[PDB]
Amino acid sequence: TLNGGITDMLTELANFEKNVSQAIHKYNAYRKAASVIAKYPHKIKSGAEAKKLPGVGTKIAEKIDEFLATGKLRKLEKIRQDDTSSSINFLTRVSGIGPSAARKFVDEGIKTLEDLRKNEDKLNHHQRIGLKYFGDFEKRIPREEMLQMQDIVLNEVKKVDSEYIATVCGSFRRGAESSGDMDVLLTHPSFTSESTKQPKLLHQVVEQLQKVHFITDTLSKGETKFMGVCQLPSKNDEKEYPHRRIDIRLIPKDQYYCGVLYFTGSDIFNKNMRAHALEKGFTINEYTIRPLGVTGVAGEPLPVDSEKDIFDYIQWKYREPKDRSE
DNA sequence: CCGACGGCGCATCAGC
DNA sequence: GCTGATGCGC
DNA sequence: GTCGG
Ligand SMILES: Nc1ccn([C@H]2C[C@H](O)[C@@H](COP(=O)(O)OP(=O)(O)OP(=O)(O)O)O2)c(=O)n1
Ligand SMILES: [Ca+2]
Ligand SMILES: [Ca+2]
Ligand SMILES: [Cl-]
Ligand SMILES: [Cl-]
Ligand SMILES: [Cl-]
Ligand SMILES: [Cl-]
Ligand code: NA
Ligand code: NA
Repeated sequence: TLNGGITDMLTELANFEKNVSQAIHKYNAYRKAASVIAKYPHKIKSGAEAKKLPGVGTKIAEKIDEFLATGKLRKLEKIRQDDTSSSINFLTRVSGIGPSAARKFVDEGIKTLEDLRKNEDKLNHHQRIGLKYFGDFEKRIPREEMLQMQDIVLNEVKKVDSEYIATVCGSFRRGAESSGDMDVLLTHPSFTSESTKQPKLLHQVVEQLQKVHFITDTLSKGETKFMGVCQLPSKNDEKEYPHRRIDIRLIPKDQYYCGVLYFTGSDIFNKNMRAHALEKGFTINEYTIRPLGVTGVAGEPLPVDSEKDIFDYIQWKYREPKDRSE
């Protein structure tokens, strides 16, 4: 909360550039500025002070001078007062509706939750489920429930094959007291970088969790990534638990460390870590870290035995999951 | 109309 | 069907 | 919008 005023300001501007201006690179620049400011251990006193930080330029500095002097920003005042910009921004909050669909919908006079409910014929399956659970999906998950959820998934996976190993990642793994959704990393010795010895490895797991009624709906589903919905069982004369988003990712067993690094996040941390790589002369994805060369073609994968190894290649020193909340 | 800016899975469309 | 783009998602 | 070639 040290500089919460300023970081809240820049996050709002970011959300506007992404969802309204359709300017993904201005969105990324605002989020980077908010992030570097959030890890700064002093209270900012002027724009000039701010401009010293990497990712803060002439324009963001003038905006900080205005906020510090007046407690608000005229630019954001007007944006808030623009009903068209507000509707576009709101619609993107539904799972499956992005900037293009939101602007299309608003150009067509659809701009409220009610408007979507009576125009479902304009929505695809993904968007309909996002609508169904919109309230449920706005809510966060107390760590106590994340624990119950973890116990169910691990027990059912084990009943399918004792050789599976399931790991809960994302903000949960970063130690957060509440999470936005559940992310499950899955491995099995049958699936490696070399060969796919077992068919429907992901399918057998999804199908058992559906059989005991933990997973309730599917958003998308392929050979390695499941995106859907789940719910804990409740007691009689007891309010139902909210439905929750769940993501499952089957990663080759020999690529577990790059996988868990990617799946732990946070997102801006990943963006910032992969950017440092590029100027260190490497490129990191969820499968490998590689060195690059003169034609823009990446080299062979480098050896990896832990998460620390990846930090090493780029001369960052290790950071516990709880310190990756950039 | 300096141009890059992190990287990719799944679903769908344009022009073959 | 393909390749290459787009759109939304992690 | 920021930075750097
Ligand atoms: N643009 C993104 C979004 C996500 N991720 C990775 C890092 C995230 O931690 C992980 C899961 O994404 P989530 O949206 O579930 O984000 P979190 O778990 O970190 O936060 P929370 O679910 O609490 O909102 O995927 C990423 O690399 N790039
Ligand atoms: Ca999550
Ligand atoms: Ca997630
Ligand atoms: Cl942009
Ligand atoms: Cl303001
Ligand atoms: Cl690895
Ligand atoms: Cl790869
Ligand atoms: Na700067
Ligand atoms: Na959305």
